[PDB]
Amino acid sequence: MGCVAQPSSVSGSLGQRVSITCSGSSSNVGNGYVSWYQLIPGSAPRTLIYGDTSRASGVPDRFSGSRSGNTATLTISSLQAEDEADYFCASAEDSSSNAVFGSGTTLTVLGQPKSPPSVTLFPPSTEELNGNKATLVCLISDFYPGSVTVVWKADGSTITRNVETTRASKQSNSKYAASSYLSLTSSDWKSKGSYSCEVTHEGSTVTKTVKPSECS
Amino acid sequence: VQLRESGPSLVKPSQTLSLTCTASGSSLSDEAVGWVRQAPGKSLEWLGSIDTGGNTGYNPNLKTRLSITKDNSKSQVSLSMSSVTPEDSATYFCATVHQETHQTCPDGYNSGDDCGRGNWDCGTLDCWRCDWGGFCRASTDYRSVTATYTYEWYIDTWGQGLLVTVSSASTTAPKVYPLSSCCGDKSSSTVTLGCLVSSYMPEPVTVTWNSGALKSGVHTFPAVLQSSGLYSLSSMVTVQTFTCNVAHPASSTKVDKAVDPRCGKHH
Ligand code: NA
Repeated sequence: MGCVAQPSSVSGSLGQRVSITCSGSSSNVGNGYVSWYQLIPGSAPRTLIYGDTSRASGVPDRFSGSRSGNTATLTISSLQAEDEADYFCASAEDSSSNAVFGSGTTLTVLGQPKSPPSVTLFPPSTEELNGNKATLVCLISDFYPGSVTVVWKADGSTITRNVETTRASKQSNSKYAASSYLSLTSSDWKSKGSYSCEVTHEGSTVTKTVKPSECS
Repeated sequence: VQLRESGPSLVKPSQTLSLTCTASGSSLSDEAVGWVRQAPGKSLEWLGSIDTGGNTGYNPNLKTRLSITKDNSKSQVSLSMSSVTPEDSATYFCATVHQETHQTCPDGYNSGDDCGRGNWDCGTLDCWRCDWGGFCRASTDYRSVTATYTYEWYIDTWGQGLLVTVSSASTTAPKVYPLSSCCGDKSSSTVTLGCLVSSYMPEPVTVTWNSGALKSGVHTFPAVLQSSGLYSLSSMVTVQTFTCNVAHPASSTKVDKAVDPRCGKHH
């Protein structure tokens, strides 16, 4: 757990710059050789900077590090959507005794295109229905920014019982995914004319519908 | 270097967690190999390392529960952590670690054996200047100081990380059900198929389609966790047979589930 103090969040617009500070003490940052790491959902952590200022293999010159005494700074210029990530600083603590990481900073890159969600609704399988259960699955992809709201309907009634919805998770591309599950008895599935998943994103709604008369 | 962590996905509380890191790739240097973890929602935490001389170093907060060893012949480094609790649930990464005591000279001092024009005898000094005024032709003619030792640590290359859950709940293999949207979207240019990976413990599962033959247009979603404590996730593909390959290492189970479009209705 965190030792070096970093801002929990920073933002900058596309093509612009942002700085992340990393505040320690004489026992860590003050002894120098600060490093920085980038963590993006799909990937292993990636070393960006070491020795306060040196760029690691494959790291472009728009990532720069500096240090003054007990504070180190990472600056990212020419911001791109692909730079959205959690950034962590680190250093040796009391030399070879220990190493300490910072508290981490989430970078948001402003000015990206709005992207509405793609919605797929799957009815229960025959196999699940044979166990007298029915799960409806609503899969929501490729949306930006990363905030949706999901409503379930049956024959025009809003349903909330036995709905489970995930948080939005940042994809391979700065866009987001989420899923929502409606758990029914096979009895309840067969007793309605239709079920819908209604997904709202930035004021716009996409609705998909499945009908027991047409499915499973 | 490539690093691969191996070990259990689920460990009983109060037992010993044991992981292995296997290093592969075209060469190796003097890097130590170490372990870092990250709990969900939390910062990175150092565990420890072992260097090429066999020196171990541990996070002092965990030293009493940790043992890091290596086996050069198998290109493997191991970590054991005793008496685990749910607070030890995390992603565990092994990593190559640069660990180096540097000899540093102060500002303004030279360290090479180029003593300057007309000068000699600077070579046995750590850090020197010829600044008195004239030539320096003896070690005692230079301003000199012993180098200061300064210690550098950083992580060079990281593994992908292995998820470890510390829980008293039982390993539970998933129920895998085939999904198809065609009975709903009526689209015949494209078909959207999927698999529901229902009710399992612990994370993770791996999903492929057609044994890796179908990769483009696959989207495997993050699991939901119910209050019951079992996970479900789904994988979809937009498109011949189609089969999802679901592996759950924790249960030694693999299901290859045929996914037929099933566009019709049987009344
Ligand atoms: Na010398």
